[PDB]
Amino acid sequence: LPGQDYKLPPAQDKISPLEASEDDILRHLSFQEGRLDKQIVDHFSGVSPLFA
RNA sequence: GGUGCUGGAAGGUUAAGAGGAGCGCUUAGCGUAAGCGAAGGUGCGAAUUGAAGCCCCAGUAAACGGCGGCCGUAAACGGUC
Repeated sequence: LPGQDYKLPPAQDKISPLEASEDDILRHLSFQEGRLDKQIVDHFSGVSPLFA
């Protein structure tokens, strides 16, 4: 609304995918049964399913 | 903003009173005719001065008083008179 304070888009609860770590990237996806692309989607910030 | 109250004349409007230009009426006399006419007297009095007040300028609402309409958008914001 005009005049209202900004609230800022919600946090997706991920980690920064770039300049993260060669180890941080895997210590949190936790692949068990094969939802790999969806795990990349909902565990990384701002990534499309096409990139996964 | 308008009206009241208070303050301010830069500029116009200003009455009575001062002021007297000038213009009529009479005639001692100039005049063949019709008119002109000095000094007085008697009416109209133009310019120039002549305050408050009014137009004006500011403040004052626990002074008088007033605090709107249409169209959208989700009280609030946007467009217009």
